[PDB]
Amino acid sequence: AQEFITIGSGSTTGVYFPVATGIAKLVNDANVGIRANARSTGGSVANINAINAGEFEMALAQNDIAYYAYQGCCIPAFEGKPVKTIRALAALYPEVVHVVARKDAGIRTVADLKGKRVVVGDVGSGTEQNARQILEAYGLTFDDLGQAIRVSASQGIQLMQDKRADALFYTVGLGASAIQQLALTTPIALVAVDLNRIQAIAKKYPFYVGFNIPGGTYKGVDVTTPTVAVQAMLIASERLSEETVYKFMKAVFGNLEAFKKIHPNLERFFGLEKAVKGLPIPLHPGAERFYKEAGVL
Ligand SMILES: N[C@@H](CCC(=O)O)C(=O)O
Repeated sequence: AQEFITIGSGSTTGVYFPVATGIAKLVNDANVGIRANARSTGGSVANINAINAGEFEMALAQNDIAYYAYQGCCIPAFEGKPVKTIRALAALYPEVVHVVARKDAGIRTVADLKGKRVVVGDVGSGTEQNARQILEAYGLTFDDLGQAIRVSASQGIQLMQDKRADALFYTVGLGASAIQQLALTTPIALVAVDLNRIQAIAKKYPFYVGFNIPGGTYKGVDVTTPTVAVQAMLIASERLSEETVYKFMKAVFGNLEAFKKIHPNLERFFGLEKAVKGLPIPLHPGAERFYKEAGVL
């Protein structure tokens, strides 16, 4: 318990939080000199800013946001100043853009969001970035919305449940508690996001891939949902030593069975081979060593 590691995540009812919490517990149980804890946050942007500032040693973040940060481009949060202090540890699972709408709000498509009260994501979230890009693909801006609300997942579904919001965006792994919870109490529907419309701007944002949310994933949503997704990644500060990261990797990913128990998305989508597939930023030296020894690299 000599070296402290705080892992930035997201809303407590998202997927980043339980994954980070599980990862922290697993590394702590390994007794390798690391004392880890997860911290709820606004998401990808907030997490990357925290790692750069030296506040967090690790964090979960979307591959697209990590790329923009490392390159100092593409989104207002990082344009003009690259964040070269972040390194990738592993690609984890697909993060799907969920566009949730109350059935009584007159919303069947993204275009219908015009004049509506929409939760666009949390402050410092990756979700907000995707929402802004997707809305533009449909000819809209936050100003065209009735209200552009930035709150946590728990606050967001509360607004939806009390009818103070009409729709909500959430770039998150399938099965997020926040969405499951909302589906059980409120009549909701998932709005589609056309990949082709997105493809029209794929040159600016190349990380989107087509993704179908299986019918029955959430209560009351029995039809499949055609949308888009990016990739969740575990990242770390370049400042962490190779030895520390290497020990961490063996304690967390070295125990694959234990790791997959952390969340259904890991059991369903995680694999060491895919963990190093199409990474947007450089792997941390400690992770490279782990993957080389595992035969993955
Ligand atoms: N990818 C989302 C967070 C999703 C989650 O918390 O599971 C974001 O960066 O805003």
